[PDB]
Amino acid sequence: MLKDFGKKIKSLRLEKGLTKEAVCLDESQLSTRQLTRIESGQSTPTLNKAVYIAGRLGVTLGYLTD
Amino acid sequence: MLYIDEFKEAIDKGYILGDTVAIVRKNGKIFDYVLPHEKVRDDEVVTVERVEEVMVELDK
Amino acid sequence: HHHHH
Repeated sequence: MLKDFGKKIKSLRLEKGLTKEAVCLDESQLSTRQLTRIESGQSTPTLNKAVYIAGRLGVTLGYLTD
Repeated sequence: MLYIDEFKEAIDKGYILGDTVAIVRKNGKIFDYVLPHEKVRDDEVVTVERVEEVMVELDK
Repeated sequence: HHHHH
């Protein structure tokens, strides 16, 4: 379940000193807009985006689940 | 990539209002939407498209 | 339903 995903990924990103743009890399898999929507809870994370983000932040997806 | 569920949620939550919406395409494929308050970079290609036609295309 | 509501 991914209801608290946005807050956790924002915390971990800020911890690692990364901007949203750095997480999104070439934006081929994730736009900065989409990451912003997930972090604020505007958009529910989908599986492909959640797994991409977890990998970019260096953790298994299980670190970020509810 | 834009999931049909993501688009439908943006409509349900009242972020995508009205009959048309701004769309970013990459490699011919729908890649994202753009809300009025959001920004796009210079290399992103934005088109105004009909909400119902975007839904058709995403449902495929 | 709609945001902020």
